[PDB]
Amino acid sequence: RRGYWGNKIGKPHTVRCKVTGRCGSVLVRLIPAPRGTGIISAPVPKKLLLMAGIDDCYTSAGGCTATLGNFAKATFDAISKTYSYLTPDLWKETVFTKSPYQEFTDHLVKTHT
RNA sequence: UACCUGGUUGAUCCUGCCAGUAGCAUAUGCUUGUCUCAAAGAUUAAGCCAUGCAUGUCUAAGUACGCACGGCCGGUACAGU
Repeated sequence: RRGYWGNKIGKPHTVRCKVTGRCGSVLVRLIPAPRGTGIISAPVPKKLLLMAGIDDCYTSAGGCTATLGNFAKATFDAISKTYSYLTPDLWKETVFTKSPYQEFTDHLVKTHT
């Protein structure tokens, strides 16, 4: 989930909110950034964030980032939390639409599992 | 540009320092066409010093008998310089 800096002009360029993600003494602090600053990070998370389409970000690390297996999994952990972070936009209540499992069950009553 | 990478082990995750990285100002090595700007015996010995120079000054208007120059003849405030 991508978001904006402090104002709108369409097409989100950065992270919605300031989030973290930890994997066994490594953590990352993805901080939002204004347009055109580029991704300011180490080489390892610069891969992931660039592929994500998050084109602007400030970061900072803490702990042993030498063992990169932790470092990248902790980045990926942070990138997950974006839709698991509650924002005032999402406060309006969902309509609880029926599941595809329910509606399309008619074709699956043959022998299908 | 709010950034990290290598090194303790058979292998893994930490703690931790060492090394790598960029700027700045002094010395030094090697090299060097053209253009502008210019810091420069402070670091150490506020150690010691040859020679040369670096503070003098007169307007119509303080004092002109320089045997100076000049004079158009002088002085009688008395010339001009």
